[PDB]
Amino acid sequence: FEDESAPITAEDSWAVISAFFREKGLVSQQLDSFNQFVDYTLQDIICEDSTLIEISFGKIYVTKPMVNESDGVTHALYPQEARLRNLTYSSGLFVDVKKRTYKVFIGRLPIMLRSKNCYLSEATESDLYKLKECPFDMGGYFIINGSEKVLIAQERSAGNIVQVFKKAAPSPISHVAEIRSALEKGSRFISTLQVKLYGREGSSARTIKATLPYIKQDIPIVIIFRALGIIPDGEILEHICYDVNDWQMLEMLKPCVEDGFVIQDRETALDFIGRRGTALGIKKEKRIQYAKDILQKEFLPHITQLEGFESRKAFFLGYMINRLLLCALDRKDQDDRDHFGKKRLDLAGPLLAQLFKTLFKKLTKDIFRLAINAKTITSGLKY
Amino acid sequence: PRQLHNTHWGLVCPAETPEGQACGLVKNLSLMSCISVGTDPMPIITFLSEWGMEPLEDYVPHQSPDATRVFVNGVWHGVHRNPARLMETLRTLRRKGDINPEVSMIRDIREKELKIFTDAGRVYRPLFIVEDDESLGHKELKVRKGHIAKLMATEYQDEYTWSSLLNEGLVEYIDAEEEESILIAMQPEDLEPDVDPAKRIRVSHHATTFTHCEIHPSMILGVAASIIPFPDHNQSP
Amino acid sequence: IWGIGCNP
Amino acid sequence: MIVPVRCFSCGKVVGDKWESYLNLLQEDELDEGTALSRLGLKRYCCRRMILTHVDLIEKFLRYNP
Amino acid sequence: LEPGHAADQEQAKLIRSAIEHTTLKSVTIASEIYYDPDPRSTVIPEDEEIIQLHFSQQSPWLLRLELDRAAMNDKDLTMGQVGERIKQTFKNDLFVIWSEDNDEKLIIRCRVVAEEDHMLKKIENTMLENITLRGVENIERVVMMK
Amino acid sequence: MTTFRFCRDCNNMLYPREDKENNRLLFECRTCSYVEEAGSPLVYRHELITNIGETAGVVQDIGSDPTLPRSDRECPKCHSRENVFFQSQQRRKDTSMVLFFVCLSCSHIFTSDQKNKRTQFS
Amino acid sequence: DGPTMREITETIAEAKKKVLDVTKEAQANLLTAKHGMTLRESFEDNVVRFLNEARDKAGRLAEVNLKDLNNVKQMVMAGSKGSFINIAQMSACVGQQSVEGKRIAFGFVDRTLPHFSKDDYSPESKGFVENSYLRGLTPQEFFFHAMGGREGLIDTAVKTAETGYIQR
Ligand SMILES: [Zn+2]
Ligand SMILES: [Zn+2]
Ligand SMILES: [Zn+2]
Repeated sequence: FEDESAPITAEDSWAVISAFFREKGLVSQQLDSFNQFVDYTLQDIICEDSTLIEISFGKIYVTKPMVNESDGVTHALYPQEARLRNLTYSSGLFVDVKKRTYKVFIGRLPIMLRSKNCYLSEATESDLYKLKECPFDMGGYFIINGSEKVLIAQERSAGNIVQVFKKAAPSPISHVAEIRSALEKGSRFISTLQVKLYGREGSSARTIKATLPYIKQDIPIVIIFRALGIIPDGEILEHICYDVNDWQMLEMLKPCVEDGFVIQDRETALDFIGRRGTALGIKKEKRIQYAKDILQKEFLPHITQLEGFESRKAFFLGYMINRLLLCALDRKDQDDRDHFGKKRLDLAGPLLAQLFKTLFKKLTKDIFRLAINAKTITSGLKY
Repeated sequence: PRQLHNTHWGLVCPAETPEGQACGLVKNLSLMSCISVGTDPMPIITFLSEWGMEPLEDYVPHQSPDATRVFVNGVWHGVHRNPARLMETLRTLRRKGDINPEVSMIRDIREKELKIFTDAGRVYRPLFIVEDDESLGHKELKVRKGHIAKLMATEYQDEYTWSSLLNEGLVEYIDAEEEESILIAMQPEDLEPDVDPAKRIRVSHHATTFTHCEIHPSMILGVAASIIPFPDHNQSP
Repeated sequence: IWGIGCNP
Repeated sequence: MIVPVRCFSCGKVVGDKWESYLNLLQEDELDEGTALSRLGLKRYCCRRMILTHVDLIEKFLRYNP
Repeated sequence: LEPGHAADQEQAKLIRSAIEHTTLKSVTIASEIYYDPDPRSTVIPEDEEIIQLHFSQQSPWLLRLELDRAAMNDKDLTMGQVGERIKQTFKNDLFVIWSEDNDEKLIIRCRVVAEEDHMLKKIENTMLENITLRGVENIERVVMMK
Repeated sequence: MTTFRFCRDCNNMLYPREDKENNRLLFECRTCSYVEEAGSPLVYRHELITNIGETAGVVQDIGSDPTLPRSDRECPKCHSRENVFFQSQQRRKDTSMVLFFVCLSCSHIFTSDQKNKRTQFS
Repeated sequence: DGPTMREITETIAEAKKKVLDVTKEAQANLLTAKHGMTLRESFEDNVVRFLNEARDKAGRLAEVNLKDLNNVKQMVMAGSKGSFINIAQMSACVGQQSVEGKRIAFGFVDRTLPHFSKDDYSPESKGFVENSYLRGLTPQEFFFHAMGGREGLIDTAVKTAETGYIQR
């Protein structure tokens, strides 16, 4: 009688769909993104540079929506009234400082309707009708200065993704492998890396040089591998070409080896880089030290910024070179900059995190100069 | 940027864009699109080496070319021989819920690469999972009439929820990137093993490879277009 | 709309 | 908001058949098609008037002031 | 085409190939550099017949191009033409020899006439791109129609 | 097909040198003083028309790739009928549309090119 | 006409044979490249000629049928709004979609949509819309027709601008 293991029919689809919308509604992208901010992202920002040369910030608490009254108690604030009375449906921010010799209010956060923090998230149907808020409101917006504001999803290219591109017949570079590495949390330092293939098909010795940050000259890739500790030709090509039989690829590199001949060891390699990033009066060690820090923090940061991970970057740099060549050898087509799988849509959550970071970094600067300007925040966000 | 890319299928409405300057630059998410909120990769990266992922520090290529390399959020964490069983597990874990549904895992078999994505901002949609774990016939959608009854059972009572479906490996979330590695059935009916001349003509089900099945094709549409009657008999513009 | 050598 | 008083197209008075029509469904468990013909709505212009109406006043009444 | 030859689909073909630009790159299968020391006998078996057949300074390095017969006779090209063109390209700065039009393989051999292996890779390049075998500069595709 | 060697001691690339006195090919190192004779006289090869890359992607788990098309031709070896096929993986404009099949039973690679001009497909 | 619809359906079914054979041909490496063209260039060329001939002949079959009572035809005979191409897309085959003068490209790796298999150059895969507007489009036919649709909207925006500046 209706075998529960009977195949499903096309009509049975809408049941699965209704279930979907019954659980997410229509603007979950808004709600979810914002909730993720309040619940997790918000805190994680209070811990980045949460220490000053001591004073360290601890836990964050987000009040329910309230109003700053001139000549009056702090009142609870419901959206309906925030609209009418040109207010900003926001909730207070409270941190937990630890003053050590060597709560606290800190700004207002505008809140997205129907988000966990909003008053309508837990409201029943009649609770809404009493509150003069249509039960049909889906609410993925904010109420700022009385007007309802929406944060349009900003679409951008994803980060930490290798991409090779051919190049205009005129330029001396025939192909470029690019990555725009950035850190997920803390500070999003986006230092682009570019592995360029000089010379067009039929030019003499098509050389490959990388572009490191803060260094005023493209550096032959062999010099970089050696700067990273991988010294012998054989070992370097082994990180690039993973097939001992691919004589064609190996052949494309011959001019690279030759291009980095002069440099035969890690120190000379580092100095080579250090010099293209230092003035002429700087002493060897300082130069070499400059190149170490660069390769450690400015070079491929999405991988690591710590110390003993030189082998991890050499293989990744080799990977990029591999993919660059695989394209110059007409074995793969240059990457499609329009493939949606490599895009990302920024919403209230992520968007609100850039401002908040930056702003919190200003509130964190002032403290380095209870001596806290809460308005720095409530204004920036509201602005 | 303003042209309608293939990879927009199911993720962004193909019809609702504004005329003029903003044409193709201002888009609208399709009814069932969602956006990843972000998850920590630590657990996964941990499980990965517990399951045989050779650390990059000990990887010698000329000594194991067939190796598959694994990336997590863009980072090449390591290499792994026989990745097949790791992928089986990874999918099972995600279909349980031990790995967040939101997490995208893709295995490019010919390219010898396994890539995982945990970051926010990836647009994805839900599809019916189709596996042959069913003996009785062949390859079928894991959702059966018994499931739909429970769904509607909870409806009528206004507890089987959308989340239940996710938790019981019946439906999966899928982003454009992962969408690359699968084969999707348009109608659950073309999973089957003198024709009305009035109907529109359709193509065959020469697919014994189906890995998923669309919940419903009319879901590629966004909100605005979802209000047009018979949009499939109308001229595109 | 129509085909190649025509409109899209 | 409320049952229009008359059928836009012809004038038939229809603002007096909404409660009936509503009962003809719940308490008599009839179908809208049969329900409408039994209310005398024979031509489709008058039919659409009721079959399509949306009683939004019922939602407005739920507001306190 | 000229007045009295507008129907000769064959004169149309000749003019097409006389106008259409053609470099060695468009007719070459592959290029190789061998260490072939004895200018007389060869390390390459197939080319023994070609060297003997050429008796009725030079470096030990050998540049050897393998041309494709299809693209060849297609663009109406002769081993003697291609070869004589290359030779009259590198003055006396290059020894050139080539198999004949009857031989089963179209092959060109060149020796510089010490940093040799290098000059050669450059010469190898100049040949594939800068030498015009037949045709006019800039005219690439050339299609006939009626 | 210039398969090259590296130094025995320092693992660096070797370069072609000529033994003028005996007229033979040697490969020296430019770091140390290592030096060896040559395998073949072929020092360099440039293929204007190439085949390498066509077959790229023939992995052990290639049959479990759901996106790949399947046919039931007969492999010239085990005559099995479980095939998976793809077009030339090279990404040139001047490529053909020939198909390459992979026996899922013995992993043998065969073609539909009725002008089969090669034996290994590598 | 009931019969005309059968004639139209077969007319296309015939084009999918002509295209299917040019494929087996080309897959065997028997197609001969037309001087100054790639195999793949001339391959496409033929499939597009085939499909268009179909679309066209499918459209005339529909045109011929319509009686003089037919109002659409009555408008056409007088001059006011409407052409062959319009009647053809409504009644017979809608046609082949296309972006930048080619058939729908492999946006996904080696395929137009995730519903097809890799290396599928058939007409259904690459954008030919067999159905008419009357019959309705299939989801794949629908998306492809939207891809083509967007191309027009885009340069209607462009064409618009570029001409208001030229005229000045
Ligand atoms: Zn009426
Ligand atoms: Zn050495
Ligand atoms: Zn076999």
